[PDB]
Amino acid sequence: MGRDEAGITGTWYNQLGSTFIVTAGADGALTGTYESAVGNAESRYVLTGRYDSAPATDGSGTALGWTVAWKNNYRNAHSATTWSGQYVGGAEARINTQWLLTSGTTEANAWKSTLVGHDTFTKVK
Amino acid sequence: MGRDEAGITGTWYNQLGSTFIVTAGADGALTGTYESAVGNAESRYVLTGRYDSAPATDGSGTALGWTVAWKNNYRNAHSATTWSGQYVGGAEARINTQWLLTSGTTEANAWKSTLVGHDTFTKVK
Amino acid sequence: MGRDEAGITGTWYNQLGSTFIVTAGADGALTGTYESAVGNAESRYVLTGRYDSAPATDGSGTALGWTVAWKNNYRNAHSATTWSGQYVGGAEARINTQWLLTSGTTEANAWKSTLVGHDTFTKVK
Amino acid sequence: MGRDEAGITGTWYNQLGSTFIVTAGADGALTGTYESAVGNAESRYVLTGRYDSAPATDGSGTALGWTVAWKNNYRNAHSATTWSGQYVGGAEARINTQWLLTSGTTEANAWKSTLVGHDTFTKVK
Ligand SMILES: O=C(CCCC[C@@H]1SC[C@@H]2NC(=O)N[C@@H]21)NCCCN(CCc1ccccn1)CCc1ccccn1
Ligand SMILES: O=C(CCCC[C@@H]1SC[C@@H]2NC(=O)N[C@@H]21)NCCCN(CCc1ccccn1)CCc1ccccn1
Ligand SMILES: O=C(CCCC[C@@H]1SC[C@@H]2NC(=O)N[C@@H]21)NCCCN(CCc1ccccn1)CCc1ccccn1
Ligand SMILES: O=C(CCCC[C@@H]1SC[C@@H]2NC(=O)N[C@@H]21)NCCCN(CCc1ccccn1)CCc1ccccn1
Ligand SMILES: [Cu+2]
Ligand SMILES: [Cu+2]
Ligand SMILES: [Cu+2]
Ligand SMILES: [Cu+2]
Ligand SMILES: [Cu+2]
Ligand SMILES: [Cu+2]
Ligand SMILES: [Cu+2]
Ligand SMILES: [Cu+2]
Repeated sequence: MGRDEAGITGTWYNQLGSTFIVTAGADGALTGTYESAVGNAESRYVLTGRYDSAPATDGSGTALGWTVAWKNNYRNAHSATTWSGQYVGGAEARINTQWLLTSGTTEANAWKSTLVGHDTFTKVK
Repeated sequence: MGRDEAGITGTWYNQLGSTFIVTAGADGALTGTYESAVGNAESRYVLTGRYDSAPATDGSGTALGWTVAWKNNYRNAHSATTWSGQYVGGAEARINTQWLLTSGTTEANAWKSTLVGHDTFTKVK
Repeated sequence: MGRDEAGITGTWYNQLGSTFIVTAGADGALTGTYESAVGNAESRYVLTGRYDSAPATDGSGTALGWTVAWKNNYRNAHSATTWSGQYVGGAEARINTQWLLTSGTTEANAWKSTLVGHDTFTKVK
Repeated sequence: MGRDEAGITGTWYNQLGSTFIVTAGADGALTGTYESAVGNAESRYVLTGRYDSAPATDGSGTALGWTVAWKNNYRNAHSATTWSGQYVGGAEARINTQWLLTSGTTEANAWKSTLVGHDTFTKVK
């Protein structure tokens, strides 16, 4: 199994009130659903990603990332967000991320296609 | 099937000489392998992502993203890259991306954990 | 004078323990010094930037940005950081930023030239 | 004088057709005007920044950054862009940048306050 397979698997909440439900596979797979508290989004969206299943043992975090395309049976916001970050274990486990949200645009509007931000996920709240 | 399922599926090359091999699913899934021409990487790595399988019909691109965790049977660079961008069809199809590469770090080094960059993928070269 | 000229001018501290000393001009100028608690840096470095001297009056923040080139009389880290963000007034005034740190590189290493991160500045601590 | 003071000073054009007019000071100062071909912008805006006035001599680029607040006598877009990048000399001199465009927002909209992108500047076109 992945070193932090058990630590990552479960339900996570970020500072916006969004909910990230993920299962970590022994190989490095991440699968689950994402529910955003903000934006052009309703209910759950499929997510898939990857994590380092054998991280360093020197106190470093565990690198990971995942993607949501903002289309489900209710809405399509013609956009995708990728979160890139690291999982930090301990009494107050966290996933610290930065993210890129690209919207499909015309070529004329490509310069304003991508938002950047940062989300911190915790196991409570 | 996804509107650009056929357009996205296949082999892609970026400006660094890296190779991105992907299969787009009818639902929005992306699966494949990534081979980086630079960095602490050798051979192919698993990737997984998502794309908008029903994009706008007004000339906008198709939003997508995917993740590579840089661990395979040869190396582990304790890091993950996510690419966020859009697919643009036509005679010269392109996937235009920006990316975030997060390395697992100690808490003291978290401020320098994440590189940002941009890759353009084409079907030739 | 700028609407938040008085609110921005002064000494600010971020979550790393760095110190940002700035004077806002009536026109939109920002001038001052930056002292980083981390990285290849010692003592104060010149900074210069710009802010919106007539922001919206609807409760929106005040957009601003500034640059430090990491050369002073003690060290040269061959790099520059730009912070882009917004000033938020009130009892707990804050400057919320994201930043890009580019190092001079060879062309072969340009893909790993730029770190991205986020700093929050407060008037205390 | 700065090692690339003469190389940086002058008029630069990016891929959008915007015009960047800058003077590099011997100390590391950058001053000038920016005219954007896209967005909520008309005519010239003040810019100020910093560059490494004594870069490495090993073939590395020269790190630099600058800021524009998008207010002038014609318009105010309540936003600021910072470009962070490096100057590369030679027959085809370039300034390769990534940028962050933050708009003043309410706290509820802060998650969508910042665009990210990349501009390449050349001395022709
Ligand atoms: O909301 C979405 C899907 C939801 C995205 C939620 C984000 S993921 C990062 C973060 N962490 C989180 O938990 N939740 C947020 N996708 C289109 C994102 C359109 N713009 C902004 C929102 C909006 C809502 C309605 C109408 C127009 N926009 C993108 C910014 C932009 C740039 C240029 C022109 C227009 N818009
Ligand atoms: O190379 C990797 C895996 C390969 C990543 C390849 C990138 S994906 C984005 C881009 N598009 C592409 O096709 N290919 C590149 N992951 C660790 C990335 C360590 N640093 C830089 C490289 C390195 C190689 C050897 C020793 C040290 N580093 C990250 C930057 C950093 C910050 C602070 C301290 C140290 N390093
Ligand atoms: O430290 C600096 C100057 C200090 C920068 C301080 C940052 S500004 C953003 C943040 N907010 C803050 O208050 N403080 C920090 N500039 C070179 C930054 C070299 N790398 C990482 C540090 C380092 C220290 C010693 C030896 C090597 N690196 C950049 C990452 C990288 C990528 C690839 C290869 C190598 N390094
Ligand atoms: O245009 C501006 C000023 C011009 C900025 C020009 C950019 S600098 C980076 C790049 N290189 C360049 O040479 N030129 C461009 N500042 C507000 C930028 C508002 N949004 C997008 C544009 C817009 C125009 C009219 C009405 C609404 N927007 C920001 C994206 C966003 C996110 C969420 C909600 C709404 N908008
Ligand atoms: Cu190891
Ligand atoms: Cu806008
Ligand atoms: Cu639609
Ligand atoms: Cu370094
Ligand atoms: Cu206004
Ligand atoms: Cu490295
Ligand atoms: Cu040197
Ligand atoms: Cu929008």
